[PDB]
Amino acid sequence: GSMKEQLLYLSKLLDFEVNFSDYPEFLTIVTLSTHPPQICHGVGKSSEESQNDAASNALKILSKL
Amino acid sequence: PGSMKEQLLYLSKLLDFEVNFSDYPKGNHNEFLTIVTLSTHPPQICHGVGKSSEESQNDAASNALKILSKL
Amino acid sequence: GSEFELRRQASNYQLTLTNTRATVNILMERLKKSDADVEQYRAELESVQLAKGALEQSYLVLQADAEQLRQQLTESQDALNALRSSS
Amino acid sequence: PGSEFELRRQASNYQLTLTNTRATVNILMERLKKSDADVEQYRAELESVQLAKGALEQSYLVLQADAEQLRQQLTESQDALNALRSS
Repeated sequence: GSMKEQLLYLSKLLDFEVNFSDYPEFLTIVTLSTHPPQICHGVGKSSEESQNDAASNALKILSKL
Repeated sequence: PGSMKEQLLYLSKLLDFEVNFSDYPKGNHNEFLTIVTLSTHPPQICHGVGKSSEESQNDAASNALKILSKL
Repeated sequence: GSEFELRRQASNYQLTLTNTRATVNILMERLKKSDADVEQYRAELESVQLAKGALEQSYLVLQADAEQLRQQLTESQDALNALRSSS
Repeated sequence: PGSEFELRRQASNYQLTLTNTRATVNILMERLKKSDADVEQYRAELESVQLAKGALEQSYLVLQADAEQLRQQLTESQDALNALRSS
């Protein structure tokens, strides 16, 4: 039910690839093979929190297109 | 000299766009890296690699000039 | 005809993005490798600090063994000389 | 004239994508700088501790030579006292 889960639901639904890259705050870069493609980031106190912050920023961007 | 880096600066003074170099030493990597930013419209973030900071800077400058000409 | 202009704008933004993403790419690859490098050095530092701690303890054992030897020699000498003086 | 709405829209989406992406690039640049620095740091720390460990091993060996001399001295004292006891 998390942000990450929404984005993955969305990528499975609209057929674009989503790749998380985690960096030890924690940093997550999330790449989206959309048109045009997106590269978002998120930070957090854990890999999970940063991944969901990234996913959230991706969902915001996707909605603004 | 007369270099790539000099041509780009000539161009930035001429056309009033900002250009910023960022250099990364070889360190434990396979080569030197330079990122160069161009405050153009749309702005550009180019890079260059080399066996020296001088080389990576010229490679970057060159990358920047190619992209500017292709617009 | 406004479409020539549309497709041109699209073209220049595509060039800009492609280029920029190439930069992002080299930054990510180097950052991944650097992070791996840091974990390796962290582990190696740990092993050598362990080894140094161990050696420091050994030095303390050897130092104690040596003072024990000095006291034993002093006492032994005192004994040998007392028996020499007795005979 | 409708083509201008779609033109300005596409432009808007590319501008958004680019802004977002450049913010990511900046994050990557800082993180790569810091990681590279850490690699330098741990590499240097590693040499520092190996060198310190090396000086410590030499101290150990010097003290070991000390103790070796002491043991021979003590043994000769013992042989003296025990030979004198036997006479």
